[PDB]
Amino acid sequence: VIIKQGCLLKQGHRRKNWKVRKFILREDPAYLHYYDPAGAEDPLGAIHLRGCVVTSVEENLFEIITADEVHYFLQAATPKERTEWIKAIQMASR
Ligand SMILES: O=P(O)(O)O[C@@H]1[C@@H](OP(=O)(O)O)[C@H](OP(=O)(O)O)[C@@H](O)[C@H](OP(=O)(O)O)[C@@H]1OP(=O)(O)O
Repeated sequence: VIIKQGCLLKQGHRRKNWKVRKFILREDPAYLHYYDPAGAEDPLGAIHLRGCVVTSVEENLFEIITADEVHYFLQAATPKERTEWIKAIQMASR
């Protein structure tokens, strides 16, 4: 069951550039998979949300810090979309 999907920009870890990715949030277990919007069917990666912390912080930025301390910086297109994503991620992290 897919709780939420949509696109966000995601910042790279070393080079700080922002790329559009499609995100799919699932809840049992809680994963945020992300995919190249124009490319491969296979996911590029997945974020394990159990125990993560998400915070509002370019604008409409927010950050996820996972249980193993990885930081992901994301940017929504509007403040409303940021608010919705943060709320959905928090709920799924429980
Ligand atoms: O090559 P992998 O998939 O191991 O890692 C890349 C990161 O590369 P490095 O670890 O820094 O070598 C990339 O970061 P930089 O390009 O270095 O800024 C990062 O942009 C990659 O993200 P996508 O999967 O394409 O969404 C991707 O990082 P993610 O693990 O997916 O967030």
